[PDB]
Amino acid sequence: MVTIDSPVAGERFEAGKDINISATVKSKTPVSKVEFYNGDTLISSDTTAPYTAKITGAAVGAYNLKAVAVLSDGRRIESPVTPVLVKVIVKPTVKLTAPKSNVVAYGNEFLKITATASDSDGKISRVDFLVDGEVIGSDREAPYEYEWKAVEGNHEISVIAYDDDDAASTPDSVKIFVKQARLEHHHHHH
Ligand SMILES: [Ca+2]
Ligand SMILES: [Ca+2]
Ligand SMILES: [Ca+2]
Ligand SMILES: [Ca+2]
Ligand SMILES: [Cl-]
Repeated sequence: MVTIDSPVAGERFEAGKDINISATVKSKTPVSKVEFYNGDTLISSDTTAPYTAKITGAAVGAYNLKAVAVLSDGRRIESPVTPVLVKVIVKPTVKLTAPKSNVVAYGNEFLKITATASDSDGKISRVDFLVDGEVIGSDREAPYEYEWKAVEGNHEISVIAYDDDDAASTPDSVKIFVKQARLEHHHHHH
């Protein structure tokens, strides 16, 4: 059989970048060459393992990639189509809605982090929640929320959204201070 190893079906690329194509051949007969196609159009052919091709500066649109091994006895075997997409990529945006920088929090108490996320061209796949740069949880469904067991001291809470192209937003962050659990005092309210 002949397999296209990369890219994988359904992969999305950015307009103007390159698509590099790799094929593996399994056959009892030695391979003369592997031809690489986009639809019916020959990209290029490769007489040597590893079998590679490259579409340089790919324009937007669908690419229907196939590899064909030409074997030493004249036979041809072919991969299935690997269909990929080249598009304009537009990163999502994220906004941290809680906590605020002046949050009153204590060590060991759970503190709810919340965010909104938007993608202008596509959709949000998930929001990741981070504390001092470390992912503590993800939420795949709006509303975006995570309950963090608070850790005493100064911490930076951030969120990063990921879209359906796996493009990440820039992070949105807040700096907070978490008090020692022993310093929780009465505070009047109504
Ligand atoms: Ca080669
Ligand atoms: Ca997007
Ligand atoms: Ca949720
Ligand atoms: Ca903000
Ligand atoms: Cl503490």
